[PDB]
Amino acid sequence: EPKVNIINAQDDEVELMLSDVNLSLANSLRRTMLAEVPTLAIDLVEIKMNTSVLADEFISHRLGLIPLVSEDVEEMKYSRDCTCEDYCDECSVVLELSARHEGEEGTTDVYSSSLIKVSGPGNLNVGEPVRRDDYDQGILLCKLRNHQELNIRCIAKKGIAKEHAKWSPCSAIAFEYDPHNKLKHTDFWFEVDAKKEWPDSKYATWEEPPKPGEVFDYKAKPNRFYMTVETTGSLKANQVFSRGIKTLQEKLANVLFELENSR
Amino acid sequence: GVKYTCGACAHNFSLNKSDPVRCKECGHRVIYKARTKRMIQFDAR
Amino acid sequence: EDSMIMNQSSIDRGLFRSLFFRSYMDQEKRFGISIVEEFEKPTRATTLR
Amino acid sequence: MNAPDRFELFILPDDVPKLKITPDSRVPNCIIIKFEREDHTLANLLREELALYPDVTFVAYKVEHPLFANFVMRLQTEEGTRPKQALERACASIINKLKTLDHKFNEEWNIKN
Amino acid sequence: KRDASTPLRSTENGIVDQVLLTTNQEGLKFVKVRMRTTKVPQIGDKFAS
Amino acid sequence: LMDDDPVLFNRQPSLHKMSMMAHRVKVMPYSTFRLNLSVTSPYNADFDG
Amino acid sequence: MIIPVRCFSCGKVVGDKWDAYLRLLEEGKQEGDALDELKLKRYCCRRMVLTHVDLIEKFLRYNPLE
Amino acid sequence: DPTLNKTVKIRQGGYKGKIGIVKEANGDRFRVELHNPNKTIPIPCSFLLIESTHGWVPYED
RNA sequence: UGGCCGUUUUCGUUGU
Ligand SMILES: [Mg+2]
Ligand SMILES: [Zn+2]
Ligand SMILES: [Zn+2]
Ligand SMILES: [Zn+2]
Repeated sequence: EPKVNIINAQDDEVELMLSDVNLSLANSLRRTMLAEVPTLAIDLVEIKMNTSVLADEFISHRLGLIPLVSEDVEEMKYSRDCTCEDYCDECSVVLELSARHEGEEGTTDVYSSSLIKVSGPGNLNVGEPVRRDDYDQGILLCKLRNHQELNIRCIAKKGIAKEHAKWSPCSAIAFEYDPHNKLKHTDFWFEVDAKKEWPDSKYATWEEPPKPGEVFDYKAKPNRFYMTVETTGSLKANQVFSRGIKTLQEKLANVLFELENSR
Repeated sequence: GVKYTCGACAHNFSLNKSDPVRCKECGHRVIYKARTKRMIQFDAR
Repeated sequence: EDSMIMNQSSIDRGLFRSLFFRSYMDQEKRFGISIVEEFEKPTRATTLR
Repeated sequence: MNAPDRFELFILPDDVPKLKITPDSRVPNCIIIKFEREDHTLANLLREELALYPDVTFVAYKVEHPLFANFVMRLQTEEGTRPKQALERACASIINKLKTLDHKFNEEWNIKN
Repeated sequence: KRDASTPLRSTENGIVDQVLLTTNQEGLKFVKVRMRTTKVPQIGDKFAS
Repeated sequence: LMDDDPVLFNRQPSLHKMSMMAHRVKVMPYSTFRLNLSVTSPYNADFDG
Repeated sequence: MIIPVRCFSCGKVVGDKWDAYLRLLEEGKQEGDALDELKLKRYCCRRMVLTHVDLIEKFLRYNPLE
Repeated sequence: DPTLNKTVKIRQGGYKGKIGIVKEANGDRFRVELHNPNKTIPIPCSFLLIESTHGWVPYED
């Protein structure tokens, strides 16, 4: 029964139309993929030494937000569950940065690109930092001046966007339905009239305005959701969608297993 | 055993709690200790 | 009653997180020409209280 | 200084089973479910469908306090079906609906590019 | 000998950042410890427009 | 302290005897007290700090 | 201080775009334009790059103790 | 007990691989204080990593 | 091998 109609696809942003599914389901999918998509991001920042004007905590934080290519994270076990003593390369991807400036003039600009992967459960395409392009320098982590050296020994792990907002693969989920308010679920504030004040949505042409003589439908329901996804780049939007669906599926499957096992 | 660093010339040295508190190399009277060696951690959160 | 709800993720993204510096103070004290106080790691046998 | 562990919002302690059922003796064929480590994301989805079923008399839940990660679901199917079966039936229904949606999206993305 | 330490305020935590060690006006040792930490907004803060 | 135990409670100034009451205990995280939004009037209190 | 990593509101990484914004401003393009060419539509992001203040250059202008 | 005031890590548990210091060692449940957070957590003696002359040594030091 | 000690008085600034 469920349908799908992608309107504009891309690496990051997906602008589709989902219809013929319970609004509860669309909302829960949005929520789960905003919150319950396992990913990879910096977890333990071990600073061998620092000489910058930025507090060590400040850098550890800035690293916490750096998006990590996590296309194979699904293979990586949870560091909580992995049986290895301390961390292992099958439950942890080690990245190290060691940048420096020399000379009495100018200012260096350490970027995300300078990050480097030391190990990782290869060849799983995990650990690499994301970039818009190849020459796109990217995220700015700091600025260095004469004699100032920065050295760090980062660590990442597999956590979920619940435990922090760095594990969020989703950036901004658009979401709406009934662009003409057929179901009337919203009452429109106004000073003179509803129609001559409120500008129309961008999906205005996608559903025909109600006819002037049209009367209310008390059995009507929400049917067509237009949800435009976007990502930081840590995972492809299609991967986001499929992984969210898979996670929700396995979660319900776990619940059903619990139900049956209880007896 | 207890290194230091000048605030004017930024050259490292040490003292044994008996030398007067002065920079050995430039004579400046403001110094700082240097970072320990045990390992520093952050959760990046 | 003038209370606010904050987007947890907005906090986690570096919203209104600030720094806090505290400076301690101390100095060696003199009770006379031959009596002073020395910064040092005190052993328990040599010191009391 | 007394904040809960952010890893505890989803991880479960060993001694507590993921789900806990409590029959509702004050009316017939009614049960109350004591969930663990769950919120609106799961509850709303389960409730919508279990309401859509024909042989369900009353179904509801509530989030006690957003500072705690568990909720309670009230379910009362007609005498025709025991509630456990209705809940697992809805579980299967959403499972298959999601599978269908995934397959359609996969095909659509393949063709689109 | 008697202890004359300068314990950290029991209600504070963080990391020592920058130790200073110079003479006072009168030529005794005269120290300063700038401990630091970052304050995460949480339940019970204050804000204003 | 365990849940449901009795403990006093107060605000300053304690103008009228409806500024002191005996409540019941509920253990919770975070480091603030919380009151049902109704009982603010007898304490003449608000959460602006 | 420094351009942040992720927009607090949404989460759309912006920090990497700061330099490009300065560059575009250089040739005199009006700010709204520059924010456009970066593809920043939701003003939840426009607020930052429009109204962030760079201090790290100021903080570095002091000679480090090293 | 000669096993106090030493740097210690966690090998298993919800804080796998966090540097911690032994603040209190009453018995059979070591109270260790971490660095990344501003808190101290109890933990069984066998779920920790103890620094030694070389490498990280489990509970045999 | 338990047992175990951290100023006052001013003034200020603020808070509800
Ligand atoms: Mg007030
Ligand atoms: Zn491992
Ligand atoms: Zn010098
Ligand atoms: Zn934004």
